Amino acid sequence: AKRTKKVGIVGKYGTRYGASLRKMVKKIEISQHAKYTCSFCGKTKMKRRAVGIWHCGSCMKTVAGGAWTYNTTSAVTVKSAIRRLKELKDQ
Amino acid sequence: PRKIEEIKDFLLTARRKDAKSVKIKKNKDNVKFKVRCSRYLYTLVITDKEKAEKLKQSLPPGLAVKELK
Amino acid sequence: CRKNTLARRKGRHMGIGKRKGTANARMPEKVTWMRRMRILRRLLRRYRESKKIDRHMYHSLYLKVKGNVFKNKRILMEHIHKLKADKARKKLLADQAEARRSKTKEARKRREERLQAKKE
Amino acid sequence: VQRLTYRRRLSYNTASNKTRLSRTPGNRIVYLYTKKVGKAPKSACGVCPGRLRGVRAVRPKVLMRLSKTKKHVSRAYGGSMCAKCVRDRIKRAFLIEEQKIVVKVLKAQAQSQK
Amino acid sequence: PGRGAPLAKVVFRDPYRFKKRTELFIAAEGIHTGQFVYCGKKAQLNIGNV
RNA sequence: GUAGUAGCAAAUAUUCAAACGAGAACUUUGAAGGCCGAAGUGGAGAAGGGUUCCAUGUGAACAGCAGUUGAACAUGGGUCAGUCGGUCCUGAGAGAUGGGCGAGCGCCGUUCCGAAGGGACGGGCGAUGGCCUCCGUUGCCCUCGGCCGAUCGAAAGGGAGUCGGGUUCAGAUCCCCGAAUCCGGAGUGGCGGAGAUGGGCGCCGCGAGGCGUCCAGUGCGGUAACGCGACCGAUCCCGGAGAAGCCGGCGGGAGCCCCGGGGAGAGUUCUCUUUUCUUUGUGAAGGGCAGGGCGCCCUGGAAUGGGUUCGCCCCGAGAGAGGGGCCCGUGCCUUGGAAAGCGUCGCGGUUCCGGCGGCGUCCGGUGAGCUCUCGCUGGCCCUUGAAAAUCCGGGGGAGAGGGUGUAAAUCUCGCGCCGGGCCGUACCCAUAUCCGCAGCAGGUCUCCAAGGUGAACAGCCUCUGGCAUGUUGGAACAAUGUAGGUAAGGGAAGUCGGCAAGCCGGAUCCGUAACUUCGGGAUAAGGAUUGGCUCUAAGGGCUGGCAGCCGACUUAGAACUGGUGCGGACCAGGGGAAUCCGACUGUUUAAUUAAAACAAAGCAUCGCGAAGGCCCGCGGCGGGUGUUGACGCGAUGUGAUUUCUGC
RNA sequence: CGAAGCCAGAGGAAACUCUGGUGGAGGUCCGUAGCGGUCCUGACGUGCAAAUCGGUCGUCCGACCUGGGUAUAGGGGCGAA
Ligand SMILES: [Mg+2]
Ligand SMILES: [Mg+2]
Ligand SMILES: [Mg+2]
Ligand SMILES: [Mg+2]
Ligand SMILES: [Mg+2]
Ligand SMILES: [Mg+2]
Ligand SMILES: [Mg+2]
Ligand SMILES: [Mg+2]
Ligand SMILES: [Mg+2]
Ligand SMILES: [Mg+2]
Ligand SMILES: [Mg+2]
Ligand SMILES: [Mg+2]
Ligand SMILES: [Mg+2]
Ligand SMILES: [Mg+2]
Ligand SMILES: [Mg+2]
Ligand SMILES: [Mg+2]
Ligand SMILES: [Mg+2]
Ligand SMILES: [Mg+2]
Ligand SMILES: [Mg+2]
Ligand SMILES: [Mg+2]
Ligand SMILES: [Mg+2]
Ligand SMILES: [Mg+2]
Ligand SMILES: [Mg+2]
Ligand SMILES: [Mg+2]
Ligand SMILES: [Mg+2]
Ligand SMILES: [Mg+2]
Ligand SMILES: [Mg+2]
Ligand SMILES: [Mg+2]
Ligand SMILES: [Mg+2]
Ligand SMILES: [Mg+2]
Ligand SMILES: [Mg+2]
Ligand SMILES: [Mg+2]
Ligand SMILES: [Mg+2]
Ligand SMILES: [Mg+2]
Ligand SMILES: [Mg+2]
Ligand SMILES: [Mg+2]
Ligand SMILES: [Mg+2]
Ligand SMILES: [Mg+2]
Ligand SMILES: [Mg+2]
Ligand SMILES: [Mg+2]
Ligand SMILES: [Mg+2]
Ligand SMILES: [Mg+2]
Ligand SMILES: [Mg+2]
Ligand SMILES: [Mg+2]
Ligand SMILES: [Mg+2]
Ligand SMILES: [Mg+2]
Ligand SMILES: [Mg+2]
Ligand SMILES: [Mg+2]
Ligand SMILES: [Mg+2]
Ligand SMILES: [Mg+2]
Ligand SMILES: [Mg+2]
Ligand SMILES: [Mg+2]
Ligand SMILES: [Mg+2]
Ligand SMILES: [Mg+2]
Ligand SMILES: [Mg+2]
Ligand SMILES: [Mg+2]
Ligand SMILES: [Mg+2]
Ligand SMILES: [Zn+2]
Repeated sequence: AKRTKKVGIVGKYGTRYGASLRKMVKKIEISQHAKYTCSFCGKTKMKRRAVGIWHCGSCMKTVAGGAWTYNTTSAVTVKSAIRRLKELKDQ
Repeated sequence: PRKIEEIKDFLLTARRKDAKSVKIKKNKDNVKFKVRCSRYLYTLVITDKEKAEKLKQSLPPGLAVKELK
Repeated sequence: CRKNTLARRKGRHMGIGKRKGTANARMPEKVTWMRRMRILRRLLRRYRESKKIDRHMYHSLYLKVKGNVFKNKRILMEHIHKLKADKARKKLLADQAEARRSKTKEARKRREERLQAKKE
Repeated sequence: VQRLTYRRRLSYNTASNKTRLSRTPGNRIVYLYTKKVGKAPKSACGVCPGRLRGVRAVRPKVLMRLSKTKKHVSRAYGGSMCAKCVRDRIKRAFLIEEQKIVVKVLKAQAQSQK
Repeated sequence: PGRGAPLAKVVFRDPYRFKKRTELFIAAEGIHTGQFVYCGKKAQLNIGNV
């Protein structure tokens, strides 16, 4: 049921720590706790270890990704550039 | 300790040297023979008094016999 | 002690004026949810372990035990006797139509077989 | 009810002093010292956490006593690989070595007609 | 610990002695366990290849 | 002088009789009345104390009264090991040579500016001695040997392996008896059993057979998971174990509790009570089987998707199902094991006597019960939660061995033999063995923990186990006091201030605003019930060809009853309306203050790309930050949030 | 007290909402052991004591509490000041 109608996951800190702080942690407590869809084992057991490490349950293949999310805006863009500077006519 | 399952196996164990004592303990339904040889206590549990006495007469004479209490 | 405790299991000494903790502390909610849902979730097996209720109604009724629908074993036992009648009513009315499907499939086959025999 | 007392002089609840208790033949409840768990050897590559099968599982200093069947498995890569990685190191060492030969005779043909 | 970055641990082969060497790179983004990091002068330009 | 004065007042307590004794409010025994009440006034230790332990003897000291007593004095006793521990190992660190510095004792420094391995097996030659067959000892020679630097550092970390019973005035896993094991060592190499004797041919023999020839033998079984009593192998290489946080749930096992029955002894019997209490066992080690765990294998492929947890999760990267394998077994039975132990009944023996004897040491049930252990499984972390001595396995193949009716290189298999040095070991471990000047209501690190009430290890009262009111007793019942309790009527009028007291409390059913960062407030406020007994209603478990036996303690309902009494003692939130300060949790002025003071997350500002920022330094380009690199270090102001940041 | 996930019923065309459950996150809340020491401006004040005792209190899964080991020493150490 819609128990807490605005805060969602940040019903654990409760009364305190300021309004706009909890608004700005809610977006990023969700992101590190979700079960991301693994690109290798096909399953959704992507779970992070300690910060910057991501880990899938089946096939047990450990990938360094973002610090809170799995990817980064930097991560896709540098992957975009590095293939593009690779296929630039022999390196 | 260890347990024996053939009377031949225990009789050969009685022939084994580095052994000094055999304890015949008359329990009610069965009777056990116990060699105190070395590092072990070899027990053979047998059901008959007649098998007991003819095992007693098969006992090696250098090995001491003591019937318990 | 035993004399006075024999009175308690009768239901004496256990009103409102001798309880001093919460009823959630005396026999907790989760422990009552464990027991009742181990009562139920093994009866639903022993039905499908024989021919009683099919594989498909089980997992439909399994999750419906996992939700708050059935209060105890009794109304679950009444509810399955409700269900296996309605499977019987669907299958009783279906098979007479399906046999009546069969008589007209085969009569149009027998109009096929006899007329074409006269066509040669 | 017979409240029971340590047999050694380690009165602190330490890691090594981690016990069970048994019942003597004098009807006295004694406090008997438990050897710790011998956790089994797990396998190489670390693809799976989970111990290797068929190995009697004791302390490393115990292992001088056991026989050389209660420490490994009859297979090649006996007590070290998890028996799924053995039958993957077979398939991987075969299928790559075929590709050595194919590329060597493909590039022999690159040195042939070119 | 004491670093917020993750920390890679790359295996090799010593070209002079029959021995495998275990060295510790810094885990750049996107690498996963089981990658063939190829390092040297004429390394082909991908992620992780120094 | 003060003066026979203050004083011997913290934590409920003594009583009667009897013995020894010059001599008894205290010593001893016995009975009653008691309290500590399992977070103990109990059972044992680490630290420290060092003879305090035990026994006997005296009563001048000392024990704040006394003493016939002692932790006093005097005399004499007691502290036993391969498996209990120190030793060994590394952790934070502490520390010599090389080197640097220094007037200098020396400091810096720990791999730094270094010829920092003295070992190896094998080849070789040379010598040597035994039984010069062959071995055994060195000389030097070809080959490897990151020597990643010595060495110290834990009586709580790492660390192979001991149990059960008895014994003393005093010790015990240490002595005795009985039963186990680990680690080393074994020339002429102790004894089996494996590697071990298979096949082809011929010659003859009815065969049994033998003879010769030649070849092969570094083991076997299962499709697999892996299995067995053994299973050639160096330098070197790979890995595992040692080797990991914290908190939840839950399941398995054990201890203790609890229910019924037997049996043994005792408790009451005024009346009842098939009653009430005590007691009712199997060690290490070896083997068998329960039970649990698996992300182990095979068959085979499911959508109408199913399988399952309290919660998930699970799967075409192969589910349910059918059938195996491994690992754990602290559970039960078995060898030990009933000959001991224990209960109770007898009988000797002046005695020593681990006397002798008869009997019993059983049947079950139940669980969110508590503790402990093993395991599953998940949550949290800008928190990812130790090294090493040692030990094992695997991959490789340097060589090594036997030549046949010859048995060798071998061996983690089953036994046999020998040893295991050195130090520590009594006691108190505390309202009387420590420290606080002392037998000081303080201080000091843990393990074990029953019955009743009850949510509970709260508090209250009992058992086992302890004690004797805490450095005194007798008489009386003034003032003052310190604690403690009530008070007609009024209810802050008292005082600087409701200070202190006193209300309210536990529970179920009711009912809940202003205000808000939508989380709250909030157990708001305000209410109603509560006992006793006599019942009903509902919640289950194991077998079946829709029944029958047996099980846990809760939840609602109703009657009747008491003098409207019922959380009947203990146990236990007064409440609102608001103003100022601080976001909160945290911390601080040990001994005059806990605050608004400090910190705090948030917001900013600044330095610095390393021949550098900030710092230490008596010294060297010695050091810390730095096992670092602008999402970082170093330096400050401000102090949650929201809205604002003028000149 | 009941954060996320989660089931089940109900309404909707979508977006999803509404209701009963399950779940057990926190520098949570009432509290014990432990650790602190607000108040009575109480006892005590040639005391039990060169800072105690009794009531009443604060926090009590957390920046916790504590034993042993090691480091830093006098214009020096250390400090949530
Ligand atoms: Mg709940
Ligand atoms: Mg006087
Ligand atoms: Mg006076
Ligand atoms: Mg007398
Ligand atoms: Mg006298
Ligand atoms: Mg009391
Ligand atoms: Mg005590
Ligand atoms: Mg004494
Ligand atoms: Mg005397
Ligand atoms: Mg005196
Ligand atoms: Mg003396
Ligand atoms: Mg001994
Ligand atoms: Mg020098
Ligand atoms: Mg130095
Ligand atoms: Mg050392
Ligand atoms: Mg230790
Ligand atoms: Mg040991
Ligand atoms: Mg003793
Ligand atoms: Mg003994
Ligand atoms: Mg040996
Ligand atoms: Mg259990
Ligand atoms: Mg055993
Ligand atoms: Mg039970
Ligand atoms: Mg002692
Ligand atoms: Mg004291
Ligand atoms: Mg004290
Ligand atoms: Mg305890
Ligand atoms: Mg208790
Ligand atoms: Mg109760
Ligand atoms: Mg007395
Ligand atoms: Mg007295
Ligand atoms: Mg005293
Ligand atoms: Mg006193
Ligand atoms: Mg009055
Ligand atoms: Mg009045
Ligand atoms: Mg009034
Ligand atoms: Mg007024
Ligand atoms: Mg005034
Ligand atoms: Mg007050
Ligand atoms: Mg009153
Ligand atoms: Mg309020
Ligand atoms: Mg104002
Ligand atoms: Mg504050
Ligand atoms: Mg103060
Ligand atoms: Mg601000
Ligand atoms: Mg510098
Ligand atoms: Mg603006
Ligand atoms: Mg709080
Ligand atoms: Mg509150
Ligand atoms: Mg609190
Ligand atoms: Mg309170
Ligand atoms: Mg105080
Ligand atoms: Mg005062
Ligand atoms: Mg005074
Ligand atoms: Mg307190
Ligand atoms: Mg000075
Ligand atoms: Mg501080
Ligand atoms: Zn994956």
